[PDB]
Amino acid sequence: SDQEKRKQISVRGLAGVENVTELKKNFNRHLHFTLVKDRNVATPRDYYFALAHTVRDHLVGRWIRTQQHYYEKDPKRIYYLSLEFYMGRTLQNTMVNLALENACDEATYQLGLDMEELEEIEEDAGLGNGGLGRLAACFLDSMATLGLAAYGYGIRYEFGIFNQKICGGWQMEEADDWLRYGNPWEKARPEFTLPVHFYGRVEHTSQGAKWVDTQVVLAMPYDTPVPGYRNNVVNTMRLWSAKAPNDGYIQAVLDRNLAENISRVLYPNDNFFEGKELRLKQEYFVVAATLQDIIRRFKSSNFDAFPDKVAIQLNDTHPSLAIPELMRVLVDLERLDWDKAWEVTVKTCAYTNHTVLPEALERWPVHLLETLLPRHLQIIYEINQRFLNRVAAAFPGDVDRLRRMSLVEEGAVKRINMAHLCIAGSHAVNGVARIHSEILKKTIFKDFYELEPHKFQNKTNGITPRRWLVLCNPGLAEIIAERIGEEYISDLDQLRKLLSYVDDEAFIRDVAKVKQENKLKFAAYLEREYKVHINPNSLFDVQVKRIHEYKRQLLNCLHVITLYNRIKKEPNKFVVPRTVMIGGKAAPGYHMAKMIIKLITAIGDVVNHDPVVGDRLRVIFLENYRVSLAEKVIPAADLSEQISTAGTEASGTGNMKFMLNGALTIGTMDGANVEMAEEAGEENFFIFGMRVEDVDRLDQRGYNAQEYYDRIPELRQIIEQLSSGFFSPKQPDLFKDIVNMLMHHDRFKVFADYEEYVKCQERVSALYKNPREWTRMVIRNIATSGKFSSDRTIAQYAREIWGVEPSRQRLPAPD
Amino acid sequence: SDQEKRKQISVRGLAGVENVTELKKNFNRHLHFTLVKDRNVATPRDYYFALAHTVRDHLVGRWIRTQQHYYEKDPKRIYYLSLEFYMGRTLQNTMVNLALENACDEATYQLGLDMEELEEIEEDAGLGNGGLGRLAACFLDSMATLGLAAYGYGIRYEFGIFNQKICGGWQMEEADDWLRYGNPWEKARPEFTLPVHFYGRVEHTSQGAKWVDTQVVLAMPYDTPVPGYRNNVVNTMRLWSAKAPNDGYIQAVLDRNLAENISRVLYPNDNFFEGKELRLKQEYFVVAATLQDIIRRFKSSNFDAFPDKVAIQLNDTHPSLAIPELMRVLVDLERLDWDKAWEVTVKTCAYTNHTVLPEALERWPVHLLETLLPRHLQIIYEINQRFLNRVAAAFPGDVDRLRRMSLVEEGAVKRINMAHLCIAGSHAVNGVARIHSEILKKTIFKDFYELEPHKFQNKTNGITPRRWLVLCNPGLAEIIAERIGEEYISDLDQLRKLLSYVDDEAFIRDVAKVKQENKLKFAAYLEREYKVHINPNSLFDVQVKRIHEYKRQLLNCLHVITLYNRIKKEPNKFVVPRTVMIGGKAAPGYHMAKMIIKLITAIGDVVNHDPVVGDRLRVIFLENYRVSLAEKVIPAADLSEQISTAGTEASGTGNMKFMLNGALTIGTMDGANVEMAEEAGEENFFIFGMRVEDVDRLDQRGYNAQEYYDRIPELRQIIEQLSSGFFSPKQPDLFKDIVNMLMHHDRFKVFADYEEYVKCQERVSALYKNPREWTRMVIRNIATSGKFSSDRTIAQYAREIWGVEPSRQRLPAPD
Ligand SMILES: O=C(N[C@@H](Cc1ccc(F)cc1)C(=O)N1CCC(O)CC1)c1cc2cc(Cl)ccc2[nH]1
Ligand SMILES: O=C(N[C@@H](Cc1ccc(F)cc1)C(=O)N1CCC(O)CC1)c1cc2cc(Cl)ccc2[nH]1
Ligand SMILES: *Cc1c(COP(=O)(O)O)cnc(C)c1O
Ligand SMILES: *Cc1c(COP(=O)(O)O)cnc(C)c1O
Ligand SMILES: OC[C@H]1O[C@H](O)[C@H](O)[C@@H](O)[C@@H]1O
Ligand SMILES: OC[C@H]1O[C@H](O)[C@H](O)[C@@H](O)[C@@H]1O
Repeated sequence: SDQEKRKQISVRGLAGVENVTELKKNFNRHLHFTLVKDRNVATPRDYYFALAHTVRDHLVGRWIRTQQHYYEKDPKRIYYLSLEFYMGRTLQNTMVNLALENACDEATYQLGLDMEELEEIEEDAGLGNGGLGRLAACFLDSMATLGLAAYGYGIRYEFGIFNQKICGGWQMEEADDWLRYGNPWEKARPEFTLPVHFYGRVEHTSQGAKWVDTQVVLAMPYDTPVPGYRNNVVNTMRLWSAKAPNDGYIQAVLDRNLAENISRVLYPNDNFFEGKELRLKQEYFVVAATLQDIIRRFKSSNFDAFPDKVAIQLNDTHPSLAIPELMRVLVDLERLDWDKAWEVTVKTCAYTNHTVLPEALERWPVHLLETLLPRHLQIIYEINQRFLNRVAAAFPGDVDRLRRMSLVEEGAVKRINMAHLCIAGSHAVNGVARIHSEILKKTIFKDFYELEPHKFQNKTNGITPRRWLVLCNPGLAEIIAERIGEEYISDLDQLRKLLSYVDDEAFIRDVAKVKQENKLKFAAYLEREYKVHINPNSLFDVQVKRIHEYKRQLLNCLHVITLYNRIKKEPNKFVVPRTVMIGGKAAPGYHMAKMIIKLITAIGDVVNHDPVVGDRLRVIFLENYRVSLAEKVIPAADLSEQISTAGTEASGTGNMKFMLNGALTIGTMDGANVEMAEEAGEENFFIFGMRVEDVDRLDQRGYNAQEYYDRIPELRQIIEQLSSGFFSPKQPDLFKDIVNMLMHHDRFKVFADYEEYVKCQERVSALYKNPREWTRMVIRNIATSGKFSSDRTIAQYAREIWGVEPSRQRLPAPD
Repeated sequence: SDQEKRKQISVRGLAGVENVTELKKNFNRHLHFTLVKDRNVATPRDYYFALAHTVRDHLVGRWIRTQQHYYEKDPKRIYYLSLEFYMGRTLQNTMVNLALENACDEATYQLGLDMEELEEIEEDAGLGNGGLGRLAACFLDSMATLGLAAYGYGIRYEFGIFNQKICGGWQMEEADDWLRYGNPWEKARPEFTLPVHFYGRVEHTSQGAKWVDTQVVLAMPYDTPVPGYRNNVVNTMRLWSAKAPNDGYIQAVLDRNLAENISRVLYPNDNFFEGKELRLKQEYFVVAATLQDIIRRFKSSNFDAFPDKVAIQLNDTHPSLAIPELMRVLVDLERLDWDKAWEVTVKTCAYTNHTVLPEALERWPVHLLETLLPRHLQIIYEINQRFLNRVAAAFPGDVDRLRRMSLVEEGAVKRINMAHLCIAGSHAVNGVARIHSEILKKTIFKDFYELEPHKFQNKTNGITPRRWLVLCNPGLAEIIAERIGEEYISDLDQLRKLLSYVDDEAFIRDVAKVKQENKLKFAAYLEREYKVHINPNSLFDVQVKRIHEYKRQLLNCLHVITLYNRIKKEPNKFVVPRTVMIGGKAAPGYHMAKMIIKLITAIGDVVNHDPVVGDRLRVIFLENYRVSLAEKVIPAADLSEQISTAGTEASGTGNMKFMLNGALTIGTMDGANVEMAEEAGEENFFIFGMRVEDVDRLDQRGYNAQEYYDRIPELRQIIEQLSSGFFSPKQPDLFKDIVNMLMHHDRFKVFADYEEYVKCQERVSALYKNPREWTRMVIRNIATSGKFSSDRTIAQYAREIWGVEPSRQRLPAPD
């Protein structure tokens, strides 16, 4: 067989040029050949798929080319391990990064179809809970845009974050069957399935330890392409799916599902640790399969050069088993000596911390680890012993420090502190905001910082400007481009140039206009899909994020109730109208969080139907908050609420989204809020409340909520209203749990920041009364948000942690 | 929006002409765009998929057109309900019916690929157990070829018939993960999902009965196209998949699998009834979803015309719940009166019986029916009461007949006789071979025949000549075409013309040559994938079918052991060399059937390694017998074994496959064997053993195997060898169960036909010694097999049962 004949098999002239004529042809081809529909039975969903497939074709030509390029060039490869990847919709984002948006628009118009209507049909890819998952998605976009040889590795959950329904004011969870109609963006690779072992036992042979009598679960990869911004670079996100091996009969076949349950559903916990066996299996699963893939890719073009060609970033402690698993492979399978293996491991792994809340920290009981992963538990003990020996050498006689630094936590239930394991086996450990990274060195990891100061870094979070500006706010992106060009899209610092238009009356008018249109649009979307009338001329007060006590949605609730009581007291007095919007999902077993949602809706029940309040105050709970809803509500927001208790929000990222889209911020000196105020100037920020140091003082002396209740009349009245059943007539004591918590067991001191919060809210209302000055402060914000682009964050990881150089060099097009 | 613009959305000029240039282009497009592979990483499996997708495109253009045609013309529609559809591979069959085989061959050659190698990569679609399932597949092909508006409705099992492995001579079952790499021939239709109810209870309202508090399981359809032979007609096979509805949290999501288990696996029972709940659910599932689809299609272009536009064929009693379900819908939902509903039902349904073995008959316990389908059990009782009233009117005072005809079978465990239910609610009941249909009227359904003689018919089975001749035996099809043309392919009766070449020396040489090549090929396939050396010059004695006592593979075993003992007795005597091949799967819990397989391999262990036997005798057990293996071994067979006990094989179809491909038959006067001998002339058939009437005599007086053991020395010796451990040295009494069964509990009288069988086998050996006369008898067989084409069978169903006229009119091509 002449092998020169197989040279015809090329992607050289396939998709055709990116003009309207070829696009319509392919749209048609896909509608008929791919979907087996005709113009008579086709529905809008079918038309949406035909378009997705048409765009996908252009995406694939570049995908194949990018991977060929990396094979030829062999760059250092970056592996981002995360159990979450909150991707959202992919159609629009693909059209924009490939510059096909226009042609697709024209091509769909000539066919008698409306592209915007089609885009709304796409299901959100919700394989994440919130901030942690979305950050991974932003980073993927940025790494592609910066031309890095990066791969995202995670789990392909069959069911992502649940869909939230509100019944009688309460949250109801519904499985998110996001694959029901299929996913055109993923490419299954059954041919690359790998084995993952569980349970079993350890045997010691003359030449080493052997992990035997193990149960096997296969890991099947699904690849999703991730396009960079107009540089023709398409990277890969590989998600693993669990499959049972082929080795009563009927029962035996039905029991296969048991093994496939590993990748069935995403744990809906945000910043909270649940030590369930299934979760541990998910963690080892993603890790074991990923590392095998990494080693084989490494051997296909000894291990001394491993750290030079491989960088493994651990997103939180979820994939922390990668450290002992890498040791297991190198020592048990590759037979390297312990010390060389360890050196390679530390040089390859880096760890990112995302929270300081103690209940969010993973501490796995050893009895669970010894039955499920016996060999890893042995390796962990060894790692521990050698690490503790170093400690003892650096701090002789300090037996207390040894106890505190141990990877093994004593107590009735022995547990492994995964955070300690990550610090010990990583060459770098980073926080996600300046204040958070400092807190890590000053508090929780102080002992580790003293032993190895060089390991601790900071990498302030960011968001991608493509999805969080160009995509969700085309109007804003339009008027900004009409003055400074399109170069900011991949270089956000250029937004700085906008400071020269702070005084231009044309610009001021435009910014205010884009926002009004965004608000008009959002108000329409609300009446259409959730029938209710909000006044588009009111101030849009928005707080959207996962429901959590530390995020203090309750502090927000206290404010709106204060506003209501005020109006009722002096009904004929003028107040700046407000539409307070709060949305977010609560973890299913988080009782307090679910009670907070009920409180929010109970408040709206009273406020929204009080005739004397009128159109002056509306409280709305946005149900099913997700990436696609964030893209709608954020560009329409005037005020962004970032009011977590100082020292609790590691960074936050939603705050940055609001800053980039023309909303002013009211928040505490927490996480990235500190750096945002720093960039825009504290005078262009609505800061309030305790600083981290004040919180420490209060803690030292003791928090007594009663003091505030006794000293603040307005607060007393609110609490009295809550306990009396004012907001729950048929059930007088429905909120007894919330009240009791605020009064006697509030770890986040809501009452302590109440007074400052309200006063601050008053200044917000004062400034909104003056349109031109409000819009001018907004411009001072948008103009200095450049530092919060994920491209900046990634550039820093690359250079300071991974040892690779970014690049905006575009690759050639398929043809 | 101008709706005239949407006229551009057409299949009018898509696939391009069927020439080599366009095919290569599409092959390439699919390899890259569809599979995301390039010529560097692509494997033969990838190349196979690129080709399948290329061929699929041509198949889809016609599919859309055919369905448009039926919409416009609105023919009477035929619905074939079956729980099995043994389809086998689809690539080659599609290329042949579309006449693309050649272009595909040339196009793949110019790309440096070999098409035959690619075809072998396709997985068999094994959604059937054997004869019953394969008949449904043959019928689908025939109905399409005869231009009937027919739809096959079944279940999309995730795992079909298990893969058979032989370990130490024993059968081992391995799940058949046939969807692992995907199925390019199916088109999922999530948009057409329908609800199916289970359990619940019946409430009586003033206006009727209501089935309430039911558990719901969704039914998602997957469509597979079925192309007719070169007539551009593409029909549909719709298979249902079970999906849970979207309404601890983690556990709740994991428990969804419970509902999806309904379509997880095919029960591997052939001609045997297992009353398990899961199986009953599968039966109602396919029925409830199918009938809903049928009603909606009916209303989209009152019920008095239902029987004029709808025909529902029940393949065995598996889908028998269609009768009470149709009544439930018409009476409970559509609110028709009982009598009108009943008339419509009987006029719409027809039932086909496939076996008389009592243990194969479905008799569901009422306690299972009342808890799972309470409303259907009520309807069944009502049907029963009104049917029994008719009986009482026609045969006054005959209380015994009333007991025998009842749909409800008394006893400790009350049961519903589904066969009786089908006869009562169908306008037609048919057997599958002349002798079988007569047995139905004479024995098991005698009471029903006496009440309604007009209901009973016969429809002798057939096989499709496309797959069973053109596809598997191109050489034979070639030489046949070179003398009489290609018109026989869709008109098998024309094979008759071949009787004029019985004396032509050229033809005789050719037929013998095609067979030798087929044998040479099969011998090569055996050494390559199952390393073992058979002599291609020996007589190929083949018996392939499911292992069953009534099929008497044991009678075959007795013969080969006799042959072995004979050789050993007179080693230097000449015998016609033979390669005895036996293959087939045994149901997992069928102990005796699994013991028979072990016996067969034990026999080969001794015979195949006896140096004095040499190349004169080889016993081979063909593992994992399936549709694709049948296509290989059948064309290479010389002698076809169809030796079931007279009166037990309803028809058989494998017998017809062997007849069409040049093998002579040695069998009993059973099932279709009777009609085959009738067509070829009994002198061209090797018939032997008891006739049905002889079996009855023996039964009347009593079967005593000892008599034969006492009177036949050769038989004694065999039994003595078996009990002594001659064939099982390390385990002397391993076959004690088989021996005991043959001696004291043989329901199929193996010993009674032993003597006649051996004598007959001797005549087979005598004729093979004379090549020219052997080949001339073969020609007399091939030439009269025309009557056994499924096109003939379907034509008869259409005209005599469905009321529709066949047609070979070709539809226009897509363009
Ligand atoms: O899914 C894709 N192609 C099909 C091509 C296809 C379709 C049916 C089939 F049977 C085999 C292959 C496929 O490989 N899978 C379909 C689902 C199946 O279970 C596994 C394979 C796909 C191509 C592609 C290109 C890009 Cl750029 C992005 C996502 C993509 N997905
Ligand atoms: O499978 C086909 N097309 C894809 C086209 C496609 C691919 C990916 C996707 F997300 C949506 C649609 C599809 O509709 N399914 C893929 C698997 C998914 O789970 C359900 C839909 C298909 C077209 C076709 C035409 C013919 Cl003639 C025969 C079989 C066929 N199958
Ligand atoms: C950005 C984002 C988050 C993170 O928001 P924070 O306010 O930082 O907690 C959570 N959910 C969604 C859907 C997001 O888009
Ligand atoms: C034709 C066929 C059958 C039916 O064979 P019989 O000898 O009639 O029992 C069974 N299995 C397969 C794979 C077939 O092709
Ligand atoms: O690091 C991304 C996100 O991780 C977690 O969600 C933290 O709670 C949040 O502060 C941070 O912004
Ligand atoms: O009807 C098709 C087939 O059904 C069953 O398998 C019967 O056992 C067989 O005799 C018949 O040929």
